[PDB]
Amino acid sequence: VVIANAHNELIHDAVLDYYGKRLATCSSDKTIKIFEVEGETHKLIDTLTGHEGPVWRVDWAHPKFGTILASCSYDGKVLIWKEENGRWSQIAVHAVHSASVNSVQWAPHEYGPLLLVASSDGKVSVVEFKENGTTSPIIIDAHAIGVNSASWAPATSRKFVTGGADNLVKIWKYNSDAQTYVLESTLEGHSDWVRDVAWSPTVLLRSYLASVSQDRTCIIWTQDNEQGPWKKTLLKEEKFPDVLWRASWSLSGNVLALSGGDNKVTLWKENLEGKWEPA
Amino acid sequence: VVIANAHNEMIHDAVMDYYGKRMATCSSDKTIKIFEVEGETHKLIDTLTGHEGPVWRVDWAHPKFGTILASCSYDGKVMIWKEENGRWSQIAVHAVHSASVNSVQWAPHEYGPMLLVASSDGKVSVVEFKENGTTSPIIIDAHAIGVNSASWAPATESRKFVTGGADNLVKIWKYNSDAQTYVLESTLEGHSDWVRDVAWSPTVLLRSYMASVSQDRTCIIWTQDNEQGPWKKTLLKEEKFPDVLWRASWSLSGNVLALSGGDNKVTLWKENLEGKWEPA
Amino acid sequence: GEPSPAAHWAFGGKLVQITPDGKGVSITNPKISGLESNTTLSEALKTKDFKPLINQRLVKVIDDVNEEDWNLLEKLSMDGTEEFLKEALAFDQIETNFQPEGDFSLSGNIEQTISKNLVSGNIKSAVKNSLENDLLMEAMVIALDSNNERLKESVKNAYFAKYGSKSSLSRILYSISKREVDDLVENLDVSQWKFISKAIQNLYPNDIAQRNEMLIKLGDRLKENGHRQDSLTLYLAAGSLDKVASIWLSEFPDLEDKLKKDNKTIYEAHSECLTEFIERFTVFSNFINGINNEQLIAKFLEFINLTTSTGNFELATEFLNSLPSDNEEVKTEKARVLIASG
Amino acid sequence: GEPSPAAHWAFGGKLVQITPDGKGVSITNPKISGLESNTTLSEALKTKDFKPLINQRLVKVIDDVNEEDWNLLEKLSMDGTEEFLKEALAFDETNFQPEGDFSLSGNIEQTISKNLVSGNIKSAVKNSLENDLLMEAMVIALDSNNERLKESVKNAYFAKYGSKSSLSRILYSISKREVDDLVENLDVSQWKFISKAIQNLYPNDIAQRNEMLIKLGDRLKENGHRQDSLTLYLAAGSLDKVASIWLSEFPDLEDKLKKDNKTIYEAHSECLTEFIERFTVFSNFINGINNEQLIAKFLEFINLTTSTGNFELATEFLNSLPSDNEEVKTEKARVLIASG
Repeated sequence: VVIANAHNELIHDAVLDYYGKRLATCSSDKTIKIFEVEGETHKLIDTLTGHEGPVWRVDWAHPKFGTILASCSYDGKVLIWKEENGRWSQIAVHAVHSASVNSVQWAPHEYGPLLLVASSDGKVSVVEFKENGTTSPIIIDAHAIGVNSASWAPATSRKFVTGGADNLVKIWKYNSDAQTYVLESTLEGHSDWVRDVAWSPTVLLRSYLASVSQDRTCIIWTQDNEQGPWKKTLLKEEKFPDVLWRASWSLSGNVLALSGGDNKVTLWKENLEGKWEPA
Repeated sequence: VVIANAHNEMIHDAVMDYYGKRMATCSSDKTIKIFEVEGETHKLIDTLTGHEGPVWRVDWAHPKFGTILASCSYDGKVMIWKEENGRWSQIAVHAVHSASVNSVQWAPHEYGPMLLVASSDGKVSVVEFKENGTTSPIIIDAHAIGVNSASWAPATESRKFVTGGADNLVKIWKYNSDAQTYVLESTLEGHSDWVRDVAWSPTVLLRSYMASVSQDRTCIIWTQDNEQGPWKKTLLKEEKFPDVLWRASWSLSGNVLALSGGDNKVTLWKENLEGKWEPA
Repeated sequence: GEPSPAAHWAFGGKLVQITPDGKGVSITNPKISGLESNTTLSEALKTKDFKPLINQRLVKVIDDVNEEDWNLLEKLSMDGTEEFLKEALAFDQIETNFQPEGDFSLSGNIEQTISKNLVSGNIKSAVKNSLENDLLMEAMVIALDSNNERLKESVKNAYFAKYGSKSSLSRILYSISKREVDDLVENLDVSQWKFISKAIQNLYPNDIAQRNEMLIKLGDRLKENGHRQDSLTLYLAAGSLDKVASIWLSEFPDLEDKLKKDNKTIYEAHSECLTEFIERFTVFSNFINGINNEQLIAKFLEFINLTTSTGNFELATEFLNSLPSDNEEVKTEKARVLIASG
Repeated sequence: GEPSPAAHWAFGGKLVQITPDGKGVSITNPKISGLESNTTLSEALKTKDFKPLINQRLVKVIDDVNEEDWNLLEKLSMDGTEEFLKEALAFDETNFQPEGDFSLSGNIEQTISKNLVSGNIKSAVKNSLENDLLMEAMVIALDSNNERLKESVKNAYFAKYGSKSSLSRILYSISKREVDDLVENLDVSQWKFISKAIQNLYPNDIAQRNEMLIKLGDRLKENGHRQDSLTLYLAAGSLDKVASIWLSEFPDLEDKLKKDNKTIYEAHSECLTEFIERFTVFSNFINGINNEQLIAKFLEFINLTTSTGNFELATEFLNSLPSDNEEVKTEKARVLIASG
C-alpha cells in the first residue's frame, strides 16, 4: 500500500492512530495531512495549518480523550489538534521552549492526557490540559547542546527516557519531594548526537530501551530489575552504513524497527543469547 | 303270666314257638292247645284233636318251615299240624311204632324239617317231610325195655343225638352215609333205674354238655371234649332228690340247667368256676 | 302220666312250666345271680347322659389302661369333646446401629464382581454369584430387597440344600416354607406331636379331609410308639372311631384273660368283658363323629344275645338297629326280637 | 531536516514508513519469521473439524502429559462425546430331600418352631434375632410381605457385619439408596464403580448426578487419578474444573518450553497458543466464562492474534468473553474500527 506524493516538500513523520487505520503526515511545507487507508487505496481528509516552520513530528493520542493529534516544529512550539463533529481545529498551543521542538509524545492513557516534549534548547516539558483548558507544565533542563527525543516508559512510578545531542541517554522518574522529574540514570555509550530513544512497551520483567545515533550505531539498553544497572548491548558489532534516525518498537513481540539514513529500514528481534538478529 | 286251668286233665307238656309269643299245651284228655301270650295275656286259639290216648310231649318246628307243632301220644302215634291262614289243620300223621311214643323233638333247621321219634316200643324213628306228603322213615332199635327221650345234638354227616333208656342206658348216635342210618357211638352207663329224660345242649363252647335224668332220682351231666375224649360222668349232687326226675332242659345261652323234678319242684343249676354245680 | 313241672327254657330268658294243680301253665323270667337287665345302659342310651354309667364303670375298673380309658371318658363327659380337644392339644426391638467409617476397598475377584452386579442394576446375577460362592447371608440380604419371586426363592432352596440336614430348626423351616407337613408328620419326634398336630391344623383349616388323614397318620405313629393315650386323642380329633375300635378290639382277648384269672368262669369272663367292651364303646362312640368292621359286628351280635336273655328286648333292638340291615343275621335277629317284643 | 524512513509500528502489526523520494507514505504488514496468523484455528473454528488441528498438536506435542490430553481429544474427535464416555466408564444348587427321624433339640429351636406353625411369623423372627439364628431370621422374613419386619433383619445383619466385610458395607449402601459412603471412602482405584453407583441411584436427577460425579473427580485428581478425573468431569459437564486444573498446570508447562531453546517470547507465545487450542477443542465436546485468570489469559491471546493481522479470529474469541468486562469492551471496539 503506497500513498505517493502526500506532500511536495520532504516529509518527516507519518503515524497511524490507535486503530492503525487513520494516517497522518508532516513535513517542511509546515503542514500536517490526515489520510484514510484501506486495502491499497487512500483518501486525503484534511491539511492542518499553523506551524511557522517545518513540522518535525506527530503523535496520536489515546481514543479515550477524543480524536487528537499533537505536533511540534522547528518553530519551537507544539500544537494539539481535534476532529470534533467532522472537522479538525487547533484547540491548544504549547510553547515554552526557545528552540526547535523535536519530539512530542502522549503518555500512557492511564496518566491522563499528558504530553512529553523535548527541544534543541536542552529542556524537556511535561504538559497536561487543565480542567478549564490552559496549561501549567513541568520544565526541566535535561541535556547540554540540545534534546532530540523523549519516550515514556510503560505504566507500573512514572519514567521516561530522553536522548540528547550531548551523546547521552537519560532515564527520568517523577519525585514527590520535588514535584518534578529527577535524573535517575545517565547512560554513556554513543560518541555522537543521539537522534532518538524508544522505551519498549513489552510487559516482561526486563525493560528495553533502544537509542539511535549520529554515530551509526543502535544500542539496546536493558534492565533486569530495580537492583540491576542499565546494560549496554550494540545492535550489531559493525557500525551501520549511515546515520540511524529513528527507533520504534512493535506493540507485541518486542520487535525493533530501525530507520537508517541510507533510507533503509531493518527489523530486529532478540534470541536465546540476548543478542539481536534480523526478524 | 299264668294261664290258670288250661285243660281238664292233668297237663303233660308246656312248649313255646321260637318267638315265645305262641304256646302249646298237651294233656291226658288227648288234646293239645295253641296259645298267644302277651305281658300277662293268654288268648286260646284252636284245640288239636285226633289223638286217641294221652298226649305226652310236643315240639315247635323252626319258623323256617312256617308254624308247625308236633305231638306224640300213648296211642303210639305222633302227629304234626300246620297253621296255614291262622286256622290249625292236621298235616301228617306218623305212626310206625308199636306202643306209646314218649318224646319227639325237631332237628335244627339246618338239618331240615326232621323229627326224631322215640317210642316205648324200644325203637326210635327219624322222619323228614318231603314234598308230596309221603316221607322216607328211618327206624333203628335203641333200647331194651323201651325209649323215653331223644334230644338232638347241634349242627356240625356229624349228626348226633342222645337217647334215654327204659333199660337205664344213655346213648349217642351219629349219622353214617355208609351205614345208611344213625349208628351207635357211646353207651354211657350211670343210672341204677330208668332214664326218664336226656337233653343235649347247644352250647358250642370248647366241651360238649349232656344231661341225663332218671327214676334213679339223679342227674348225670355227661361232659366230653373231643372225638377221642370219653364222657365224664358227674353227679349233679352226691345225694338223692326226694322224688323222681322227669325233665331236663337247656337254656339258650349261659348254659343253665332246667331240672323239672317229680316232687313237683323245678330247680335251676350252673357250673361254677371249678366244674361242679350250684343253684341260681 | 305222672305229674311234673315239665319245664323248658325259651327265647328271651323265659321259663315255662305246668302249674302245681297240673291244669295250668306258668311263664316267668327267672332270677339268675349275676344276670340282670342292663338298666344303666338303657337309661344312658335313652337319655344320652352317660355320667351314671361312666361312674359305675369307674368304681370297679380292672387293669390300669382301662382305668385311663374310663378316666378319659369321664373328663370327656364333663368338658365335652370340643373343650377336651382344646385342652389336650394346647402348649404348656433388638440391635440396629451401623455407621460407615474410614477408607475401605473391594478385595478379591468375588467381592468385586458382586458389587459390579449391584450398581450395574443387575440384581439377578448378583444373587447367583453370591450363591456359587458360599456367600449365603449376602444373597439373602440382597433378595430380601427385591420383589422377584423365582429369585427370592432360589436363595431359599440353597439354604435348605445345605443346612436342612444339619439343623432341625432348618428342616422345620423347610416344610413351612414349602407349605407341607408330611415330613413333620412322618419323621419329627413323636414327642413333639402337639407341634405336628398344631401344624396340621394351620395348614388345612379348610380341608378337613386332609387334616383328618394327617391327624390319623400321626395318630398311628404315637400308638405304634408307646403313646396309646395320645393316639386316642388324635384319633378323636380326626373323628376316626374305626382306629379306636381296632386298638380296643385287639386288646380284647388279653382283657378277657385277666378277668378269667380273677376266678371267673368261662361264661363270667366272656360276659363281663363283652359288656364292658360295649359300654366303653357306646360311650366313646357318643363324643366322636361317626358299623362296617366285621369283627365289631360279631360282638355287637354277641351282646344282643346276652341282652335278649336278660329279657330286655328294647335295649337289644337299639343295638340291632345300629348294625347294617344288610346282614341276614342282623336281619333274622331283628325279626325274632320284633315278633318277641311287639 | 535530514531524510529518513521515520518508521513506526501500529496496531494489527502494520509498518508505516516514508518512501525514498521523501514524499510518500507506505503502510505494510512485514513477515516476522515465527509469527503467523493462526489459520488452522480460524478454519477449524468455522468448519468445526479439529481433525487437522488435533493432528497438528499431536504430531508436535511437548511433554508426555500434554500428549494424553491431545490423544484424549484425538479419540474424542472420532468417537464423539457420548460414545466416548461409554467405552470409558464401563468395565473390562437347589433340591434337598428330608430323610429319617429328627427332633427339636433345645429350647431355642422349639420356641421358634412353635411360633411358625402358630402362624405367628412375627415372633419367630424376634426369637431368632435374640439368638445368633440370623440366617434363619432372614429366611422367615424372605417369606412375608411385612416390610418393617422384612427390614428389621437387614438393619440387624449390617449391625454386626457391614464393618467386617467390604461387600457388606457396599450392600449397606445399595440397600439404603445412597452413595455418600462409597464416593467418600471406597478406594479411588475402584472409581469406575462409584461411577456406576451414581448413574444407578440418580438416573432421573441430573443436578445431583453431576454434583456427585464432580465430588468424585476432585477426589481422583487429588489422589493421582488425573486422566480419570477429567473423564468424570467431561461427563458432569464441569468445564470449570478442567479449566482450573489446566490453568494451574500452565506455568510448569511454559517452563518446559523455555528450556527447549526458545526465547522468553517464543515460550510464552507457544504456551498460550497450545492452551487456547487445547481448551477450545475440549470446550467443543463437553456441555459447558466466569473464571478470572481464564478471561485474563483469553484477552492475552487476543492481542497476539490482532498482531498477526487476523482480526477475524480475534473477534471470535472476543465474542465468547463476557461483554460485561471493560477490557473486553474496549478491545471489542478497537478490533472493530481496526478491521472495519
